[PDB]
Amino acid sequence: YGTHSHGLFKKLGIPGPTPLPFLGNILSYHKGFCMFDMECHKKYGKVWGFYDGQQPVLAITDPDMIKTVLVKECYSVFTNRRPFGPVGFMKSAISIAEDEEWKRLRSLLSPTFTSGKLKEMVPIIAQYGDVLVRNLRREAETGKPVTLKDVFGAYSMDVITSTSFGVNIDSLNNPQDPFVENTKKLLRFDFLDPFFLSITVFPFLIPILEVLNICVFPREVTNFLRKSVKRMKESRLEDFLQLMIALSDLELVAQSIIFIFAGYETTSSVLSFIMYELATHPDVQQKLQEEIDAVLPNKAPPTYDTVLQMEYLDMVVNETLRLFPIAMRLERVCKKDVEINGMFIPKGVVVMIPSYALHRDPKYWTEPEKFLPERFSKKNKDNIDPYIYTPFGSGPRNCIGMRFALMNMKLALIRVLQNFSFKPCKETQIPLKLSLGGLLQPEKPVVLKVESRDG
Ligand code: HEM
Ligand SMILES: CC(C)(C(=O)c1cccnc1)c1cccnc1
Repeated sequence: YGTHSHGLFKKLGIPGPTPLPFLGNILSYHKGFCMFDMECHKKYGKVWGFYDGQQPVLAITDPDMIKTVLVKECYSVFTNRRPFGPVGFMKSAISIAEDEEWKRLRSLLSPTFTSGKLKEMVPIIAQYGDVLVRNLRREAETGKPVTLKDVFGAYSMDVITSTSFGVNIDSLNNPQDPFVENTKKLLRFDFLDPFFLSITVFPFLIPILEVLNICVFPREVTNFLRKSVKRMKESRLEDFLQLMIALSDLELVAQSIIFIFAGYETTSSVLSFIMYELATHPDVQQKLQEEIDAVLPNKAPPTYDTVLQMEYLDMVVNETLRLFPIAMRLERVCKKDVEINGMFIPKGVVVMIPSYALHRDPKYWTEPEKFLPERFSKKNKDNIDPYIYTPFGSGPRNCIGMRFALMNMKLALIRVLQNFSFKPCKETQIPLKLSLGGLLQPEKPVVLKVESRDG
């Protein structure tokens, strides 16, 4: 048949686009995720409904409901995310753990992310602020446009190794065949490439793949890491890794893989967006570059706290994310039958939350296409609704590495700005771009001219 749930958002009354027999609505994804989420916002109003193959997906918007699913019933009903491809042992990674397994793993690794262990960690990261700048000499010193994610990938990689395991290398070009090479390969998934597009229409295909040990995390890489943490529990007997020292032994390898997975590519992608918004906005760059020099007496190493008080930095961050919430949705699975401010939702239904849309809904933002931080200064800062600006989600299952991500990103900008300036040039294609893949990302990679500030 192929149309199981296709008559749920007529009969229950929710509006929406109308499915084809086996595909449902996936053909809308040629725009990518965002655009379909917008277009439907305009169209079917404040709540709507659609089918990813025959998985029925319900969008929401009113913050009151958002909160009731994202914070409130959160343990009761609405705890797991949607399952995806064959996951194998990464089944026990915290982002993919469900229900009580998740509750266990959460409050356990929470301690690992407490500020404290973070300020304990900043010195390590600072270290790769210098390394990043030294090797950005030889991109400027060679006066040729500069591909940013190439330089920020190595920075993430460098910070990802050290914080996660201890291994302290300058992958940043240079020693680029140790260990860099597995991590280099842990790339975020494109849920619009033909593999997952298949699996969505063919959910029954997943258990099949399960058996053939086919797994969505490249086994080459998982094997390697699984034996690297082997090597180390041992060696050390005579850092997130050590930090984790019931929590299972071979569960630890799942988390630390996931910590790399989430951290590596998102950090370098956001970072290079920021440096896109400080070209053709040298006016923001200035307020910041100056803001910096004032907190950091002409070149001075950033500290944990020098960071937290730089809240024009903190402003450029938040607005950059406003535009580019890398997880263009938060998405939660309805445990069971439940009603949420008069709207009722049946078991097995995906409750979705169009973050990137919301983050441009002319209702909570104005001239909402504009890069302009002053939304995030006090006087604008705290009028806008927490369940609308959700770039790390909200409620128990938010980004457990939020502060860390933010710490580490700022930490990088400071050392960068406080030495350099970033202006357009050839290929710095000024419109903006934006992939029609299922990853939120440029399309053409952002490349800039980088002129040294006296050096
Ligand atoms: C670039 C900055 C980052 C962004 C925007 C981001 C975004 C997110 C979002 C939106 C979620 C889901 C939130 C929700 O369901 O409400 C999430 C979950 C998660 N993030 Fe991040 N993340 C970032 C950096 C990091 C890094 C550095 C780590 C390293 C530990 C990390 C680890 C995780 C984990 C483990 C989860 C799932 C935890 C759970 O589901 O209980 N993230 N992230
Ligand atoms: C993939 C992962 C782990 C994640 O849990 C996630 C990402 C987007 C939406 N929902 C969940 C993630 C990805 C990027 C940053 N943090 C976490």
